[PDB]
Amino acid sequence: RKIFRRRRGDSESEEDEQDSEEVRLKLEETREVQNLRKRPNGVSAVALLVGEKV
Amino acid sequence: KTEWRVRAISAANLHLRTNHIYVSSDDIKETGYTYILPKNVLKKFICISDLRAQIAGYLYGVSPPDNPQVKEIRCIVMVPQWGTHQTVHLPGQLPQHEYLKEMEPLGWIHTQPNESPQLSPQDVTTHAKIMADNPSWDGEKTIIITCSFTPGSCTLTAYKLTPSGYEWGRQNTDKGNNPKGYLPSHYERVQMLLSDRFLGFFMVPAQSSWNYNFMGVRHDPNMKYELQLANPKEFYHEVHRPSHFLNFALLQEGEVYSADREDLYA
Amino acid sequence: LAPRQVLDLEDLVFTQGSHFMANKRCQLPDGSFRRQRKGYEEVHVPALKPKPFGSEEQLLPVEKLPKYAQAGFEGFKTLNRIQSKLYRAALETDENLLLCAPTGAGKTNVALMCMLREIGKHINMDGTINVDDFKIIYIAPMRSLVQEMVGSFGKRLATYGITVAELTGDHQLCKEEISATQIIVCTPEKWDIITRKGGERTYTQLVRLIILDEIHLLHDDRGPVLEALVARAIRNIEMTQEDVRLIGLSATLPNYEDVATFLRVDPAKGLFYFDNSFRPVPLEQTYVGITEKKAIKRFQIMNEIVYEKIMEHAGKNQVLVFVHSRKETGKTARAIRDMCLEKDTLGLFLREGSASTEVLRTEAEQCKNLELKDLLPYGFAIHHAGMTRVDRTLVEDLFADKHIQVLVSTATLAWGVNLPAHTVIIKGTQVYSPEKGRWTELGALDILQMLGRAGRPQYDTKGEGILITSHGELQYYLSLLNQQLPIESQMVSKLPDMLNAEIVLGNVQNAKDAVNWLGYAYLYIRMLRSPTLYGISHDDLKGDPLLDQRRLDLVHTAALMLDKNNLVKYDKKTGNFQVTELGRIASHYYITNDTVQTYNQLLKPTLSEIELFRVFSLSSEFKNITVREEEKLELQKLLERVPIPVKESIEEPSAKINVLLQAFISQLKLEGFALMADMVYVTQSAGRLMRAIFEIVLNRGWAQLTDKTLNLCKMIDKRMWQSMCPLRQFRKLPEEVVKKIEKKNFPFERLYDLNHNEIGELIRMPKMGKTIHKYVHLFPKLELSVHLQPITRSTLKVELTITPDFQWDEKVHGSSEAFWILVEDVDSEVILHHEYFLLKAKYAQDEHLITFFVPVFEPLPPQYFIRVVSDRWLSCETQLPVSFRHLILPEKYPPPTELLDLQPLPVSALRNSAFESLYQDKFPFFNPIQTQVFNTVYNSDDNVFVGAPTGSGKTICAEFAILRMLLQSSEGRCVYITPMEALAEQVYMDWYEKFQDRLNKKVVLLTGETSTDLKLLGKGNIIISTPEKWDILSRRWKQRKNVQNINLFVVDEVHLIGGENGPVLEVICSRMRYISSQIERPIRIVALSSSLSNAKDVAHWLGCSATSTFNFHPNVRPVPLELHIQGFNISHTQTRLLSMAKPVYHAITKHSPKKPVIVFVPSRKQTRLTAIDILTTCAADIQRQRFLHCTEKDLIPYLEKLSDSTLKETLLNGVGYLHEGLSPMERRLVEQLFSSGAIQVVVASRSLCWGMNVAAHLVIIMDTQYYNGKIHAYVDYPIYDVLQMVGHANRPLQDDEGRCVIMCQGSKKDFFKKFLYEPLPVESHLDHCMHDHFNAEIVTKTIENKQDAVDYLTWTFLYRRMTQNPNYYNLQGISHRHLSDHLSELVEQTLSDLEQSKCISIEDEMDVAPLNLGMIAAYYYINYTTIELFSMSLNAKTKVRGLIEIISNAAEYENIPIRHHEDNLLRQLAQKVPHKLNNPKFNDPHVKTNLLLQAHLSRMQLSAELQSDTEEILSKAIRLIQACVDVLSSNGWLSPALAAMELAQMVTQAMWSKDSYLKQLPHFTSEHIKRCTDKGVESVFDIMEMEDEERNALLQLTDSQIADVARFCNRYPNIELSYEVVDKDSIRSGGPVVVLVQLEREEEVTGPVIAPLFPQKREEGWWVVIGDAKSNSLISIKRLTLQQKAKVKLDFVAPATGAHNYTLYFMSDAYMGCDQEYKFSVDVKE
Repeated sequence: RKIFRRRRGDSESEEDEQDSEEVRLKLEETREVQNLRKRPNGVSAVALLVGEKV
Repeated sequence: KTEWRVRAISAANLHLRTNHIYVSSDDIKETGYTYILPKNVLKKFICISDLRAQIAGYLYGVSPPDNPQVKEIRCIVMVPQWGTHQTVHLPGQLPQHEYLKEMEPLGWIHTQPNESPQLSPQDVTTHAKIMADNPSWDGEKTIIITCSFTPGSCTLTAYKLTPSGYEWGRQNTDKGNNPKGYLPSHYERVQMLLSDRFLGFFMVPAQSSWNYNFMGVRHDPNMKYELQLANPKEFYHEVHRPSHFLNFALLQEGEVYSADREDLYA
Repeated sequence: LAPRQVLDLEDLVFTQGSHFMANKRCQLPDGSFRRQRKGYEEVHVPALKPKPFGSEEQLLPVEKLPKYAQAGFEGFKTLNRIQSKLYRAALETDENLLLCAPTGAGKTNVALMCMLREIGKHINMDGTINVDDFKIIYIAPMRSLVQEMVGSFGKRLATYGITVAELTGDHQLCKEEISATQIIVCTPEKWDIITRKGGERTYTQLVRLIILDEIHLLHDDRGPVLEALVARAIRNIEMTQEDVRLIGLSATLPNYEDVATFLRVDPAKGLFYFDNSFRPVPLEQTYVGITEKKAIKRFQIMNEIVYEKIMEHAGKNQVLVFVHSRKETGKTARAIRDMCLEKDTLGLFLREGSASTEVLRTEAEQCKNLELKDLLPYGFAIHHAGMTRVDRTLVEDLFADKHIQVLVSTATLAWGVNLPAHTVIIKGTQVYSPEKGRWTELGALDILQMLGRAGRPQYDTKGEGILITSHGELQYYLSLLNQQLPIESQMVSKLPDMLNAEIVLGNVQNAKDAVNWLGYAYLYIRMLRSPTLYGISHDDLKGDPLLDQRRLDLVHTAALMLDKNNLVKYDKKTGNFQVTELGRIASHYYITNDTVQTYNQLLKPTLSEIELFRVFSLSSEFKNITVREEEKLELQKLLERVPIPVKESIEEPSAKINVLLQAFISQLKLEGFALMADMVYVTQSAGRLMRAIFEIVLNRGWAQLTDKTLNLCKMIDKRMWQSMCPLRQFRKLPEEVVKKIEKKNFPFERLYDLNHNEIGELIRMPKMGKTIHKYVHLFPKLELSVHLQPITRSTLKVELTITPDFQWDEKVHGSSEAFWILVEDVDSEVILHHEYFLLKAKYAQDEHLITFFVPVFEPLPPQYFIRVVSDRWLSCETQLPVSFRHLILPEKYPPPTELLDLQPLPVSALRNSAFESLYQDKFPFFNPIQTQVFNTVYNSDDNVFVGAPTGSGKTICAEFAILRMLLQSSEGRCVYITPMEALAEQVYMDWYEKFQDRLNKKVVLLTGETSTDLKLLGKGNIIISTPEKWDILSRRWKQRKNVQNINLFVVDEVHLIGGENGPVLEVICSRMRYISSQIERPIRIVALSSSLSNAKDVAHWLGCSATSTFNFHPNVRPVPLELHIQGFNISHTQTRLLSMAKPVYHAITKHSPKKPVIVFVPSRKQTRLTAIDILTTCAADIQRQRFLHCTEKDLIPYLEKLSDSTLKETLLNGVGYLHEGLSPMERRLVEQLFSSGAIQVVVASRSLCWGMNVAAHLVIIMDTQYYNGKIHAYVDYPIYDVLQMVGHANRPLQDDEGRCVIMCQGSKKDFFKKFLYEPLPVESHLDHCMHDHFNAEIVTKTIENKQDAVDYLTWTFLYRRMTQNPNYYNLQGISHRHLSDHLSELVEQTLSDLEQSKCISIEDEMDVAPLNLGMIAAYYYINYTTIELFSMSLNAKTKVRGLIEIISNAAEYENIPIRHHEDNLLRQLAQKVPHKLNNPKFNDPHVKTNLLLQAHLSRMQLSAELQSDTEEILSKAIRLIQACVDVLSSNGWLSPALAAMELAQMVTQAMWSKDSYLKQLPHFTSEHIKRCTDKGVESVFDIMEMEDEERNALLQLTDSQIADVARFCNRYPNIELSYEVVDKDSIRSGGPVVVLVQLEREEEVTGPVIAPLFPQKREEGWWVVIGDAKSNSLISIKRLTLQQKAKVKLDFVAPATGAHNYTLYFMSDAYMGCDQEYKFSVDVKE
């Protein structure tokens, strides 16, 4: 009856610095893959040198 | 010699000849092809030349659609070379590059110190040797363009080799001015036109420069080279004559008594 | 405008410069006698007795001055007498000072006291100094003195943390030098040229103190530089009303009060003058004047003169001798040693070894390797520039210890190091002047400095000094050294050049301004005081007391001289001045006008290197250079060895200059003193001269000559030919190694391939190979790659990617490297486009992208060449051919629709009577465009496209369509789409007051929320929306019937498809077309846009017929547009902006003197800066408050509404400004003032152009470029923003035309006219933003396989434009097969990206189905990259600390703006935030948003811009957090889900999780919490249910302040729930378990949640979660909004184990402390 969520964070149980580093690593590698997904706009110079392949 | 300075001064004024270019009109046969040379590449090719020494450049071009008689010249290829006032020495290897596979060889153009009513035997010998070594050069498609330096202007004329001309030139081994067995029946004059309708481009060696007149020992007829899309340098450019710039004793105690004044604006 | 007469300035100039003595007779002190022996006669002036100390006068103890100034005076017991006199004025008063004291009396310490005053104005707190708040400029006459000043001031001011540095170097080196340091020490010439170049512009407001050391230089030929500097500074003080303190240090000379007047120094207070009696050491100066005529005897006499004078002080005094030239030092030493040795051997005591009492040290120090080895044992020594660095300090230290009895030296010893001697002998006084071309007497300043070293301050009672000179010049030195040589002005000679510099700087605009500028020059004061000396008659002086006429005549002559040489365009009628490119280049590089005329005449495109050297040699700076007979053989010998031929005879001076420069570059050895002096002079001038030539040629666009000039500049700088090995530029390589490297016929580019072993072997020496490899890879090198896409048939858009390909070294490359980007035609004869590129050290090995537009022509060139050339490195160029062989130019576009000349349509044309009243009062006739389009729009039912320039009443066409719809059906539904929300609100209020009142039709505007949008669409008749909101609403068009059945779909500004956020508009338009296809009742589409070149494509895409497509040329606008473009050729954007402030005011005066003006600026702070600058510029002019058009009294009531103090001040002067930080009430009030006519100038930021409804007469676009901190570069405005800004110049009623002035860089000038006078082409960028829309269509089952994706793309504008302009979309052909292949490849890559991110699933290779990640991405309208980031980063143990970072990395924050100087603020903020960031990039917007989120949670105070950024971030924070909760719940993790819910509910309340719950109560601080804590209350409930009397006793505040606090507890969530398991006994493993939760709140909702610290209006959201805490698993979750009562059922499968317990969580997202949790168990059977 009217029980509340008493907070006991304990400074996030002394949160590990490495845990934050790992989250940063995972974010960096994903963002690198997403940047790898980007396509270029306009034709490149080498494309105009070679033109159609066949 | 020390006479290269006056020649360099004279060649610095080659842009004045560019204004007046005269194409020779003759009794054309109008049975073979006709060739169109864009004016910009001709202007630059004249500007990079020398009055005393001949320079040469291969001609590459294509026929425009639904008109096979005309032959537009699209590219002039400069290759490592050294020239004499009566002949030009250039390597046996014809220029090869991915950019030139679409186009076809049409011959070669070279400057001439003075006006001549007839094609020089050196030119026909060189053209015949090139045709014999390389089957890619057709007997009738390839031509020779001679850009003579008339007083205050320049007149250029195209020529073609008859089969008898090829036969005589291939076996010719005499480099004299008047070889035996040489008669005007060997060559024929071909109609050509200048145009501003289209523009041409240049191709030059990828390494070092196209001119070996000063560094003659480094030029060997069997040398190999690769091309690139770039405009050629002038005949007396600094790159072409390193023996005038590189060798210099670098002083160390020369500046010990150098006059001292402060560069206030520095 | 008087009748000016031309005065020949050559008549007025004082010839012989600094040696002109206006003194008449030079009577000398009482003790004196002229006695003659042999060929000369001596003059002796006994040392003056020091003036006795006055009453109550005493030296100041160091402890007796201010405490902060005590540091910087250590090692001193007391200040000397002069410093004691001046300390009060220097340290206590901020007054201009002029100190006239004899040299060596310690004026540098007085300057130091003034600097300490300026520092003390910034003592800050805790003994720190505000480093970035001020700058001090110290002007010194000699560079050798500048370096010593830098060293000494660095030593003295070290404890203050203040950096002093010399200003020498390249301008962009000085650009980063000045910003770093606080005290700048430089020569007058260096400071003047930096000011001329505009490099002082950025920090000119930080310069508070300027010190003019040795200001008696005004008498010298360099004096005009000082006059220009001081006059400019004083005139600027008046112009900007800012205060700058000037300190002048001078020697005791007449006309000092005139200098004080010139320096704006009060004679009563700031003028201090001390005679020679105040010299610290009495000086017994002695003069000797030789009467010998023939040179050989006269030079022979001097040897024994010096010897005889030496012998007097032979054994008792250290004598110091000065000689004119560097070589003469050793010659004089050897001559004097031989003279003393040969006769009677005077050297015995002249050295006085005294049995090696002292000689032992020199006998030990003989171990040198110079001619000093010979002299040192005998006691003689030589000190001159050169020698070795160690030798000079050795001889200095050995002389300071009283070892070297006689030291002969050059003039640099006196300027460089403080080395006093008992006696100094000046030998010769005749120096060679290369500028004069002859032998001239040396300067007065040098004489004073050299004779100020006589007598050591404490070891000498009195030190004498002997000056040896020709008898004909004795009186000049008597006058100079006895304070009787007047300081006269030399400004007349250099007047035209300084006037040109002032014109170029923009300080003077016409003859009146030039006269005013001359009013501040020292020449004006001198002419006032002594008119007869400056060629002014006494009656002429009486004619005009203020010399207005004479100043005007001088200015007229200077202007005529400049105009003749094409420096300036000056018309005699109005006296106006117009800056020419030649004038600008001459001002920047400090070259005389004659040289500019010579360059203008001689330079031609076809110039070669020979003629380039000829042109340089024909410069006017060398007009006095002549070839001498003795230096002819050497010149002839040098002629053959120089590389470049010379076509001139050796007898001409030009040939001499040419061969001399070549000999310098070739590093040849010269053996002539005069020849070497000439070489040094010409080569030191050659840098500036060739740089000016390069700038001229580059400006004229001559590529072939530009390359040669730049290479020659580099060769002069580096002193080497370009053919030499590039490794010479690293001076650390051995000469032998480089010589061997270039001995082999070798290309430098081959060295990159080889490793360190092959490089060593290749030079036949392997030991050096590693170092050679390192230096080769240190050489600058860039890689180029271009992606060009055609815009139209005449222009190409080229993006160039520059990637550094070399290891960066700070010592070698410095702070930054500069490159020139050049694009040329086929022949490399004309530069199509060029721009300066600066590469920063911190941004090395980063890809830099440069975008520019180049034009093409009908004879399609075979290729273009793009060259990136280093600014100062030889053989450091990269060339990239750009072939046009396979380029496909876009389709030729058809002409615009012709404006039919029809009679204007009356409003009565509309048959319906009700509609007529809408427009009856506005106008009686529709304007021509509306009349032409009316028949089609109003009467036909087919789709229509209208293209007309903005401001042509296009909205009335949409209104016609709407009225037609009303005719069709009494109840209709029209959707109006506008890309901009602010435009949407503007249109909404207009159409609301038009329709909802007159016609009583429902007009609604859509918000973000979805249910409200559905209700509005259901009830509304005229739908107003943005593309994003309508996209959200209509994505599920199959579900929503109201979306399907809309009668009319009007899209406005549809040309914005080519802009950013255009793909959303394209998608919604294509969706509307596709929807209309399947409804069997066509949806009419009315497209309104600006003039489109390819309007046929847009009409075809939207179904508009050819006859119903009205595309009008931009000249059809009802109000004609007068557009002018100005080009400002400044690469630095800050400098460009600062310099272009006054041109804005001049444009305002010229174009719209009395009509409203709008100025558009890039940034938010620039609005206020430009408003203040305009106010100060109009106040500097006579007319102040010209812009204000009404009395202040009636506008007083408007001020108190405003809350910006600065904006209040500007409004009173008639100038307002608008930016985002202003509240909407303030913006609307300022717009009301502007419209009413009270103020006629507003400075609006760029972003506000869309959301601003004010019409003006003149629109000024300031920069057309803004800073993008994400890419640390500047990007120009989109052309659509420029069009919108230009369209604001439409005032149809009052005006008759619309002016517009566009100011920009010079490069963009060509592009702007081409794309502003002609209809605009638009493309599609949907191929880049394709993933989100494909994901949304897959979720809604619109796309079920790959073929569906292709067919879907068939409906877009991209499909239409791909065939028209293929190369824009990386399409290599126009064939149908090529289009199909490219489309298939695109829909393959996009689907692969979506499948890889788990957004969708591709079964087999054809079908596609949505997954949970894609569903939650489409649900919240979130970029799929963000959802992928969340899925990849979130794990089962992420806590709030990681959640903040993950949220910060969302793609929604990818466009958070990054501004200048925000790095400091971000670092200071990161120091304070609870979670630090490990090595964060401060140009990364995600780091910034992390910092801002943490600051907001910590309630930290931030600047206004950071506050607005925080608002923007918090707008999307809640959606992102809900997405994170959905991700975590899908994965099944419970702890991170609860953490995310807590994160939401604490971002709403702006507090951390560790803070007390009571913090969210309003008007609660820590003290109230402290009082509450000890009482025992910890929750909001414990006081909500607590007694009012006790709560108001423990809480002390006003009743009004507690009423809202009590009301907060009423709104605070007070709810409770009951849960039950449906048939808990009958639960089997694997069966569905139904749990039902019912929650009813007790107190009724009175409104939204109370979150005062949150931007938007949050709504109560809740979460019901079932999970097991032990297993950390989220069994079920359901999110709801509670109104007054609710019911929730949660379903899941029972586990195999019979016994299980779960904890039912109930969390909020707006409030903290109301979260509840209960524990229940389930009984599972078999």
